[PDB]
Amino acid sequence: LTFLTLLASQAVILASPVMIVLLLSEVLLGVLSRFAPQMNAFSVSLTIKSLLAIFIIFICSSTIYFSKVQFFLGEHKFFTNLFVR
Amino acid sequence: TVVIILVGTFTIISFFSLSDVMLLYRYVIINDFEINEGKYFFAVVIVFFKIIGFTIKEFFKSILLLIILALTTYFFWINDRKIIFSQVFSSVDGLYLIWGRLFKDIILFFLAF
Amino acid sequence: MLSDMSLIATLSFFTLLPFLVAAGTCYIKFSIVFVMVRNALGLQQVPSNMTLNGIALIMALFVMKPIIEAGYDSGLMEYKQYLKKHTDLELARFFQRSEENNDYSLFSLLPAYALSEIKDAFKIGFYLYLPFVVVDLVISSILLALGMMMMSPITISVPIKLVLFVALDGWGILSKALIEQYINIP
Amino acid sequence: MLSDMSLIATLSFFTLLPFLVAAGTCYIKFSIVFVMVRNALGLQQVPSNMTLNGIALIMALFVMKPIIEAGSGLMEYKQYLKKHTDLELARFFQRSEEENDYSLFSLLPAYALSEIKDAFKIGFYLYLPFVVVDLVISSILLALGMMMMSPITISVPIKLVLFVALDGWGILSKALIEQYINI
Amino acid sequence: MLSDMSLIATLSFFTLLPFLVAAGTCYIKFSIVFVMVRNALGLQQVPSNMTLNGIALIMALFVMKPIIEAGYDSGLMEYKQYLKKHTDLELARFFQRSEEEAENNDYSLFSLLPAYALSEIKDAFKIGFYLYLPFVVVDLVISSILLALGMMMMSPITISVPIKLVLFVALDGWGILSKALIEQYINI
Amino acid sequence: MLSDMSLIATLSFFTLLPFLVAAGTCYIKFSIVFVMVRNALGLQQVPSNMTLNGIALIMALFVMKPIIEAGYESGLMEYKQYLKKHTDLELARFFQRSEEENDYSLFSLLPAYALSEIKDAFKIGFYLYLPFVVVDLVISSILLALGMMMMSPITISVPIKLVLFVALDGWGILSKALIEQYINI
Amino acid sequence: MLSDMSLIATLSFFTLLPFLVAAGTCYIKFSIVFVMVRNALGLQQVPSNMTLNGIALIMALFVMKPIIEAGYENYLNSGLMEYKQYLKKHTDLELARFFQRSEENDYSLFSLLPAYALSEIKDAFKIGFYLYLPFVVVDLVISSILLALGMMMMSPITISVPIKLVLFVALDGWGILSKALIEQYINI
Amino acid sequence: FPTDSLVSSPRAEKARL
Amino acid sequence: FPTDSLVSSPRAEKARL
Amino acid sequence: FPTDSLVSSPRAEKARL
Amino acid sequence: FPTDSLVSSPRAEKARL
Amino acid sequence: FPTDSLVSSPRAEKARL
Amino acid sequence: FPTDSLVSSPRAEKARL
Amino acid sequence: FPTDSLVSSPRAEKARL
Amino acid sequence: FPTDSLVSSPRAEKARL
Amino acid sequence: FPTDSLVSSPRAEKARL
Amino acid sequence: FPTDSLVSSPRAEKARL
Amino acid sequence: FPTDSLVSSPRAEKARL
Amino acid sequence: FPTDSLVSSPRAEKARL
Amino acid sequence: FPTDSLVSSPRAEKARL
Amino acid sequence: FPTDSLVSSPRAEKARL
Amino acid sequence: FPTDSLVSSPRAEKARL
Amino acid sequence: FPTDSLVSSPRAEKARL
Amino acid sequence: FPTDSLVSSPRAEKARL
Amino acid sequence: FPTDSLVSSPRAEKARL
Amino acid sequence: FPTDSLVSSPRAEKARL
Amino acid sequence: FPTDSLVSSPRAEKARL
Amino acid sequence: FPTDSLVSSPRAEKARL
Amino acid sequence: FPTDSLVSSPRAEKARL
Amino acid sequence: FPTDSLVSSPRAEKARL
Amino acid sequence: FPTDSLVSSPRAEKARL
Amino acid sequence: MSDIVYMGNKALYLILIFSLWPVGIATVLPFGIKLIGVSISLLLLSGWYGEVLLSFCHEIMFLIKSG
Amino acid sequence: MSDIVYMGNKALYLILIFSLWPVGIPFGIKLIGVSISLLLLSGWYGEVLLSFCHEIMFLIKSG
Amino acid sequence: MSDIVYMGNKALYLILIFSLWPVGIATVIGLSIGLLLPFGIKLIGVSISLLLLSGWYGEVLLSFCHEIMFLIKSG
Amino acid sequence: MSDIVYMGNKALYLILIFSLWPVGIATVIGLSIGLLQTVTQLQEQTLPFGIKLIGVSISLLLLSGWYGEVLLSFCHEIMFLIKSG
Repeated sequence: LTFLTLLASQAVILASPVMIVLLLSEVLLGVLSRFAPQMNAFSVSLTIKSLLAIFIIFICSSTIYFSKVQFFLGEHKFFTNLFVR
Repeated sequence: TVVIILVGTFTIISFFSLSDVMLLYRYVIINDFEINEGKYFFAVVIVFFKIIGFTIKEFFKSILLLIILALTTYFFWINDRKIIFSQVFSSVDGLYLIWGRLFKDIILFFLAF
Repeated sequence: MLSDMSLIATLSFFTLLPFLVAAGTCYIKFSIVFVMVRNALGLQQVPSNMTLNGIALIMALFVMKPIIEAGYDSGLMEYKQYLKKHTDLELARFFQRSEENNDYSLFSLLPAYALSEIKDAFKIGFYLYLPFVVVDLVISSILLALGMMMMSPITISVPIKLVLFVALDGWGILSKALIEQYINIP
Repeated sequence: MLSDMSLIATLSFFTLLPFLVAAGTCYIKFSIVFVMVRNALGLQQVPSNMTLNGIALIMALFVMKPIIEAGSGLMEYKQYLKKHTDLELARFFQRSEEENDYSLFSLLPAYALSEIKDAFKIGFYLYLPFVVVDLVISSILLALGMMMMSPITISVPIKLVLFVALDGWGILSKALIEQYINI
Repeated sequence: MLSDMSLIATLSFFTLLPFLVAAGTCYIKFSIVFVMVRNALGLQQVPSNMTLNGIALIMALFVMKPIIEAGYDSGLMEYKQYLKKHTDLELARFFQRSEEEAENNDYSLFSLLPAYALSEIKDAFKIGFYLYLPFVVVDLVISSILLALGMMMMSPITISVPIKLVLFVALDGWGILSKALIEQYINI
Repeated sequence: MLSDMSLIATLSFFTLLPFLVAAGTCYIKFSIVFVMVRNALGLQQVPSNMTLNGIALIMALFVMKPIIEAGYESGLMEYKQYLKKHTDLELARFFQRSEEENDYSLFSLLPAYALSEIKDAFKIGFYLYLPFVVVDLVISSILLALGMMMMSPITISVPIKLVLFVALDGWGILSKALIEQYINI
Repeated sequence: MLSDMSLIATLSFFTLLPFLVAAGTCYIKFSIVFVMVRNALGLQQVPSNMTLNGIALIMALFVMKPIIEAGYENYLNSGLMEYKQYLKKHTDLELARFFQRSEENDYSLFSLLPAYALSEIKDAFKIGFYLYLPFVVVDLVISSILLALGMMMMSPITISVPIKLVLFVALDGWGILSKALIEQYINI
Repeated sequence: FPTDSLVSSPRAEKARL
Repeated sequence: FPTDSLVSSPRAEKARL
Repeated sequence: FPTDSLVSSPRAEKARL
Repeated sequence: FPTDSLVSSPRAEKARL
Repeated sequence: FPTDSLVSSPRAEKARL
Repeated sequence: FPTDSLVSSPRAEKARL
Repeated sequence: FPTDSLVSSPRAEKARL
Repeated sequence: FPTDSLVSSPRAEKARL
Repeated sequence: FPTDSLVSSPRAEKARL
Repeated sequence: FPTDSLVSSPRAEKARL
Repeated sequence: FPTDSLVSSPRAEKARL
Repeated sequence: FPTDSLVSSPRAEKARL
Repeated sequence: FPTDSLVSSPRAEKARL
Repeated sequence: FPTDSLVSSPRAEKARL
Repeated sequence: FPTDSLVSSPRAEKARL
Repeated sequence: FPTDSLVSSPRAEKARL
Repeated sequence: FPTDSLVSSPRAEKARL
Repeated sequence: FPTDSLVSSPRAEKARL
Repeated sequence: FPTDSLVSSPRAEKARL
Repeated sequence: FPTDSLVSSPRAEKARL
Repeated sequence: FPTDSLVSSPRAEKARL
Repeated sequence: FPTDSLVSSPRAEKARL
Repeated sequence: FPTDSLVSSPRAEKARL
Repeated sequence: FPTDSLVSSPRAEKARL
Repeated sequence: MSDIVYMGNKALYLILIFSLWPVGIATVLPFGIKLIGVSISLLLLSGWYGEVLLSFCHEIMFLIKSG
Repeated sequence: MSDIVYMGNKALYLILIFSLWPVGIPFGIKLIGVSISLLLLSGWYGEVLLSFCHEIMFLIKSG
Repeated sequence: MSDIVYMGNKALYLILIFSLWPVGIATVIGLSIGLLLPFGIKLIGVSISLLLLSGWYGEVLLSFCHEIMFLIKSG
Repeated sequence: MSDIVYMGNKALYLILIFSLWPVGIATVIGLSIGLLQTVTQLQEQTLPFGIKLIGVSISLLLLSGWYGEVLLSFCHEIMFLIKSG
């Protein structure tokens, strides 16, 4: 019964850098809109979010390979620990 | 000289813990029961929401504000990269603490630069 | 083995297995509750829909495992007893009267069970949506109080809800609560 | 037992049985009503079409019980059609086909169109409270100033609790079957 | 009964019956119009596509009944006359030129059927365009009302469906549409 | 009557006839172009793909009449000439080199013709997509500039695309152009 | 020639020929690559699967010509050894080692054919992923531009297809891809 | 068991009755 | 039971009657 | 086992009774 | 029963009738 | 296992009982 | 293993017990 | 290994124990 | 292996131990 | 290699050891 | 190959080592 | 090929080496 | 009965008559 | 039954008539 | 039945006529 | 059926004519 | 049937003509 | 039939002509 | 059919010519 | 016929020529 | 034909040439 | 054929050449 | 064919060369 | 083909070479 | 081939080398 | 089509009544006072809104049962 | 052609006139005004749309 | 294949010019009314502009379609 | 080193390069128009969208040849890798 929460936890762990970067970017843009009253911030937010997200994904292409081996070990022991052995 | 109105974020920084605690309290009790009054739960939701809630001369100044924001963003990204790329290895439960620490660190990093 | 007619009955029953499971056993409640929670998180595809459907199917198979084991026949009456246990009987009586406390028929009991399960699943979904509605309202109120009103809290609220839900392990406790409501975990 | 031609007729009818049920019985009404309710509740696919179609099929089987028991039964089916179809469209189709005793070929499309129209009408009737509550939520959100806040993500719980308080599917199915029953 | 070769011919014709209907028997117009109405009303799967195909097939059979009755060379001639009635002759002549190698003959069967099919598709798109106008008008009006109210994130299609449905019920919809199509494709 | 082994060969050829047509005649271009047009219009399955395939088959029969009649009265050489004049010879030469080491074997001509025809059909499809993409982008821009952040343009572009295709006459002129390119030579 | 046992063996082998070809030749790689490319273009059913399967079968026949010739020379009028050598050349060592019984040159095509099939599937999927890159690049660029313009209610599927088709036509696509596959499978 | 409690349940009402 | 008036549970109303 | 708070599991109510 | 606008269930009206 | 804690943790409740 | 913390996965509470 | 750090990975907890 | 950046890879923890 | 590296990588740590 | 820079692809790192 | 400062450019790296 | 409650109910009207 | 009240059910109109 | 009222059902118009 | 009101359903126009 | 109305139903136009 | 009005039905145009 | 019309249907143009 | 206008329909151009 | 107006159809270009 | 325009039709460019 | 044009068609570049 | 152009087409670069 | 322009195509890099 | 007209007008009137009270209270701490006033108004009138909506739903269910 | 242009212009004119009055006649006051306008003009809106659809049906029947 | 890039440039310019008039008049109306319910006036303006330029849009689009058909006549 | 990962990083790099200029022009235009609106108090969102459309269209029109050249080079590299996979 822990498969779903394991999946969600792993997803949130892996995507944490992009999530936090984009959240902070939109918070900063909100501050700018607070100091710039009559301005449309949604389109600018979308543009900067797209650019920052793709840049972060590119510079983050060095933390993906070993996760496969970690998943090897974890899934092996997990499927081992499912039956009444 | 009215730039420094950022104390509001520091004041509302406690909303982090307030929201976490209250929302997960209500979710946990609902999942423990799945049978309730149907209106006591609604009143509890309202109460918790309430407690949680509690010429072109100016263009030069605007561009000054924009360059200040860009400069502080670049400086913060330079000084706080390893923390994020190590939070990639963080356990799920402790992720929120790192999130809050980074948010507070950047909001203190702003300080009108 | 299945000489002449039991073979036909078995093949027909196996061919009707998908629709029987979809309109019959506990799969409906689990699927609806899972999809409701996924929508309540504010993101349509945070878990893959196939994953949620498969988890619901596995839980339904576990629920029906004692029924099949007790069937060894007596399995039909066991299934009837389970349906009577987990549905409203007034609707079943109404359907049976439409057909024409003695007994109940499967035809007059299956739609009543399906409607009762749908009602219960919607009740659970309504009970679960409220905390996330509260978080969205809190984010919007904070943004309005700070002054910035052109921002969209839609993109802000989703990471907060996701991180809270995964930090406090909502899915595991939810699945345990549902399957405990239905049967007893070993 | 059917040696020569009754066998062929039975096999042909059973081959055309699902299409005849879908386009010549009450199944269309219930299916359309259920899908309309699901769309109105702001849900994409939560009540999967298999479940709703199965419920509608069971209800249609209950409705067609006297027709099945009659079988001579063709006249009873024709009487049922004339009872629940629109006679003007049947008369127009009869006039088109030729140049009392409405033809079965004329009755089928008239019945299908009448059922579709009635299903749309009852769906529009069902949409109204949900539209009202959605608009009220949107208006109060606009009044509070949350202009960019999505009303869809916040009105779904209210729609669901309203439908639960109404008992929703049970009373809806009772109403539909009572309309199509009692002779 | 039937001779050896006539049996082969009739069996082949009955085998190619679905594709002969697909190539065009006024069923194309009905099917396309019904599916376009379903798309316009904002519905994706509700009207049970097989039901629309069934009623379209029944209407096509009703239209084709004079052809079938006058058939049984008479049937082929009557079918060609019907096609010439309901096609664009210029494309038929172009296909005759493409098949053989400007003339004036009765027509060619293989050179007339694709022309009839394309003309039917064009007419079906025309009627679909005529049908979409009130629905798109209603959608735009509701969108304008919602925007002028002040809401920016309210999808108009969420609320346009009941108004479109009630308008189509008031118009009586499907019956009148079927009457219009059958009056187009019937004489007198 | 017919010979014994010649009967076997004829039956085998007729058995493989549908696949040979599907991978060895102009049916490919017509089918691909019509499916591309259907997808471009935004419709899901309205044009009743059976109808489009039947129209493509009839047009293919019209195109193949000269070669079929030439072989009806040794049309293999004529078929080879048709393939040679409607393919890229570089791919055929490469497949010839794929053997041991101006004949242009029939087995070496079929893949080359198929790939060349598919490429040409894709080019035609791209040429077809442009006005519809322009219409979609124009209506989306108008809706967005009006001030609406909702009401996806795909719910309004269908009537405009349909009326544009009606005014252009669409299918008839497209089929005339294709068949004029292919057989009118 | 085939008195009473070679006849039975030959008929059985020719009856199992469809599955033997579909799971023991180069047809799998070509079919998978073509299907994956067709799906990567954004289309669903624009090129019929019959065409792609026929092209794949012809290419497989081209690749299998020497071994087919040897088998026809030997059996019908040594080929098994050549087929085993071909499988050994085009298999993965690890899969064959696993399919070996236990206790730490792999033979017995009974235990080698599944390894060959899995290796073919793996290589074909790798090729498909390689070919997916420029198309996903076009898709992401279009999505980013559309989001930058401010429009978000329309998916980039509408605009991605013509650009992907242009890229594939400019690359010449099918011809060079088939040449690359044949060069990979023919070195000598 | 109180009556002005913050959260109740059918257990609470049944026990109080 | 008091006149809670928030929303009366069916058990509450039955006991009140 | 204070049941007046939000966190009142069924174990808490059973023990309080 | 209050006989006023606090909550109007079917049971309330049936009893007040 | 103090009573004035955050999460119930059913094992903690059993320990406190 | 201080109690001023978060969810504190079962190992922590079992060790504290 | 420290005690007041915000990160308490399972390996860290086992090492501390 | 500085203690700053309070999240560390498993290699860092293994080297620490 | 530096101590306060810009971002860790497996090769960086392996060279550090 | 300056140390204080951007991504520094693995070829640069191996060259440094 | 003085300094990209934002990208990799493998040809530039090989030319430098 | 509130004959002027500004709301509607079939039961209320049938009771008025 | 009133007359100056806004839109009412057909039952009200028929009873008034 | 008045004539200065708001939008009215066709029953009202038929009764007026 | 006054003509200065825009509520002019076809019944009103037919009656006026 | 006064003229100058923004819209003109076909019945009104025909009656005017 | 005002000449200077906006878009008009074909009936109006053919009546003016 | 004045030339100064905002819009001009094909019938208007053909009648003017 | 006008020569300077906001709209130039094809009929207008052909009439000018 | 004018030349200082907006973009014109190919008819205008072929008439000017 | 003025040059103060964006990409022109092939006829215009060819005429200019 | 100005050399300082913004966008030049391939025909323009070929003519300039 | 000016050197200081913003973006040069492959034809422009090849000609400049 | 300026060393500092908007676009650095592979042809430009090869030419500079 | 009398029932359709009645239902449409009833829905519009229900929208008017539901959105009249909070709008009148609010439109007719820069934000806290307004937020708390709107919240208390809605909470007090939430039961009445629910009862009216449930009555309308029962009416429409009865109507569709009849025909 | 002729009728196509007429129908397009009629649809645009209907859009214009329907957007004219309710907008042309204080966000809460604006909302209540819009609601009152919708309640008062609903019959006219529906009748205009039905007449337009009847014109469409006549054009279909004529063919 | 310079014709392909030429067609792409034609499509881009056509999109830009088609969007130029209504978006431009909407922007002009917005700035004029902001210099001293803007959406209603903006919608009236864009509707009038679409009504006026409908024939021009149609004829230009049909000319482009005919050009594409001519290109694919023997391409 | 892991040719597959190398190709993935190459694809992300090309994505960033291609999406750099139009996204940058769009966000610069949006910010500039927003600041102008704040300064002169106009409160209109159509002008930034229109000017953004013009700028993005012009940039995409100008960069088409270079885009195509880089994409063709990348595709040829992929085909070369396929030749000896």
